[PDB]
Order: sequence, then structure tokens, then C-alpha cells
Amino acid sequence: SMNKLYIGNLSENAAPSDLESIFKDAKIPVSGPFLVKTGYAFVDCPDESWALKAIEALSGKIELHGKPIEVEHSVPKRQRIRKLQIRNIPPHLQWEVLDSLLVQYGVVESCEQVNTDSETAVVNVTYSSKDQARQALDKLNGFQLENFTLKVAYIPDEMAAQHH
Repeated sequence: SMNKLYIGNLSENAAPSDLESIFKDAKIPVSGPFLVKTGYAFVDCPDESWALKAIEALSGKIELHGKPIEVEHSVPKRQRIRKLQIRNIPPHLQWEVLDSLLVQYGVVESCEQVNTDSETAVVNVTYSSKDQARQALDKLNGFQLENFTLKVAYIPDEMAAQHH
């Protein structure tokens, strides 16, 4: 389940109470405690919708101790394989325009729309191979389209962990 968050760019002094109050102010529930390590932390949300809301509302938008926090899906490196999430897509963008970008990097096995309360769209894309998704991530994250900057990140690909 995509309810697990990684929180990055934290100060050395950051404490759970600091993150608790950020999530409370954003009206986002968590389903367990904040685990604060050295410059980063982990927390779970009750479901995938809340995890996405936390990313969209908090990442790069809230500062703690003078540093803007980063909030992302927590994905172990060995689960960064075929699957990506693309956020901040222009609301009216024709799906052929998006497809014309995606296929420059590989074969799209699937592209699923995700529910979100933002005006911008979110899709989960599965490429055929790890090399294709890695190139798409590098080329599409930060790409500017119709006055919107696309944000692209890995999501877990648990079933391909041993695929060749």
C-alpha cells in the first residue's frame, strides 16, 4: 500500500512534535508515529489518498527550522523498478499529449488516473523495464508543460523485484 511517507531535508534538531504540528495544521491524519532519523523521517498515513494529500500539500511548501521539507512516497531502492507517479499535470491536458511524452522513453504497460482534490491531474505509469522508467524519471521530472512543472517520482514495484 502507498500510505508510507519519507520526509526529507530536516534539520538536525527536528523532533516528532515539530512534524506532528505540521501535519495537524495541514489537516492530515497519520496512522502511526513519526520515526525521526538524521535529517529525514518516516510516517504512515491511514490510506493512499491521505499520503498523496500530504505530498501535494507539504512537499517544498512548509519550512521547519528554516529548511523547506520534502515529502515523498517511501520506496526502497530495490522497489524502484517500472512504476512512476506523475503529478502536477495540467488539468485539461489531452491524454495523447501526455502519451507522446511517455513513449519517448519506453513502452507504457499502463497509465492509470488517480483521484485527487487538486485541479491538476495525477497518473501512475508502468513502463516495461527498469531502464525505461529510470530514463523517464530523469527526463520528465521538472519538465515544463503549459505553465506547469511536472513532478515525477518512483512508487513501489513490489512484484518486479526479481524480474530480469
